[PDB]
Amino acid sequence: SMIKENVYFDGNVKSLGFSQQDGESTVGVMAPGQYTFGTGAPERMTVVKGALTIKRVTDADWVTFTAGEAFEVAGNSSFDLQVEVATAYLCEFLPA
Amino acid sequence: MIKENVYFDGNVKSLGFSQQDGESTVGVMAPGQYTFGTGAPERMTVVKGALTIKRVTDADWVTFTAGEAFEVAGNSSFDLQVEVATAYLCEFLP
Repeated sequence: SMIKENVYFDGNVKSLGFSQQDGESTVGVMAPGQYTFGTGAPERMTVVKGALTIKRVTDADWVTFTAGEAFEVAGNSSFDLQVEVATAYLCEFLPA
Repeated sequence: MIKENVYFDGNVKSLGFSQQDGESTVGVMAPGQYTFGTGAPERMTVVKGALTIKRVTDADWVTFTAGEAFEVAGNSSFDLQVEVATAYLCEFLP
C-alpha cells in the first residue's frame, strides 16, 4: 500500500516503490546476472552500493556505473544490465 | 538471494543482499514514528528523503537528509520520525 514491492526475473530483481509529494521513486536490488528492462518515461538510476554494467541504445560499448554514479535511460526504450555483485539502486523519474 | 523483510504493518520494508563484504540492506520507511533495536552497530545512509532520529546519546532529535549518514551503537535502540517516505541503506560498521 504505502510501500509497493515488485519482484522481477524469478526473484533476482526486487524493488520498493514509495511516494513523496512530487510522486513515486523506487529503491531496489539486482542479484548477480544479466537482465533487460524496458522504459516508459525516461528515468535516472543511481547506484547505491555495488555496480551496474549497462548497454543502452546509444552505448557502443558496455559501461560500468559504480556506487554514487548515475545514468539516464531514454523514454520508451530498453537497456541491458550485467550485475557482478548484488547491487542496490535508486530509480527516479526525470525532473519536469 | 534478495530477502524482503516487512515491519510495522507494512510501514517499513527492506531488501537484504550479500556482497563479498557480507550483508547489507536497502529499505523504505513510510511517514510515521518508529523504534528499532540494534545488535551489531549499524551505519545508516539516507538515500532519498530524511530521517529525524533520537539515539541514547542524542539530547535532542537530529535530522539527516539525503546523502548523509549516521551510526547507531551496538546492542542499543533508537527512535525515528519520518515526515516523507524515505529510502535508506543500512550497513554493518567494521
